[PDB]
Amino acid sequence: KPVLRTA
Amino acid sequence: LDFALSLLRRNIRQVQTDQGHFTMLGVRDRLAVLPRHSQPGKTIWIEHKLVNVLDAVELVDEQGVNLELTLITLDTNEKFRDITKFIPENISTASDATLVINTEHMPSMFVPVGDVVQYGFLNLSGKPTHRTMMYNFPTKAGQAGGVVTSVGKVIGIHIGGNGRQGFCAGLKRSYFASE
Repeated sequence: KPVLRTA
Repeated sequence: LDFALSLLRRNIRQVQTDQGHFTMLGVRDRLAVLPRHSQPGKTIWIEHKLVNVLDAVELVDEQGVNLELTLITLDTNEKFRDITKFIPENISTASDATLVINTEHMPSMFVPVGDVVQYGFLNLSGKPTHRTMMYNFPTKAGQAGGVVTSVGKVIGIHIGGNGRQGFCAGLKRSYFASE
């Protein structure tokens, strides 16, 4: 599963 | 024009993942960015060279919605020229934008896409995306990751198109601030 980041 | 040509030489590379051929933008150091659907793996072919991907982070908006941008750290012998200053602070529209494409199958191309207008929500192939912009140009397959530029500004990454229109994910400087 992908590592996410709020941007 | 001059800016575009320089950008292609110093920052834009042909790439290949399990999802196909993509254009890739190197931003600074060993940090690069791809359309999310390119789905980089443990490794990627850059210019026919098998490079290690060390980190891969997918960008989402304040509410966790896809922005269609993947930021990768590369195992590389060199650093990308630093172009963060050519990326605006805020997602910006444009007048006579050039779409820079560079895959093994569509090498070193400059596509005149016209005006880039603020779009917003986009159903990209069934996946909801935010912070998109749009241009009226019959954009085709194999152009994803293409770099949208105008008068020295790097403003978007091509992510898709519906035949009459092309769509890019907007670029903000903040996406790329140090590590």
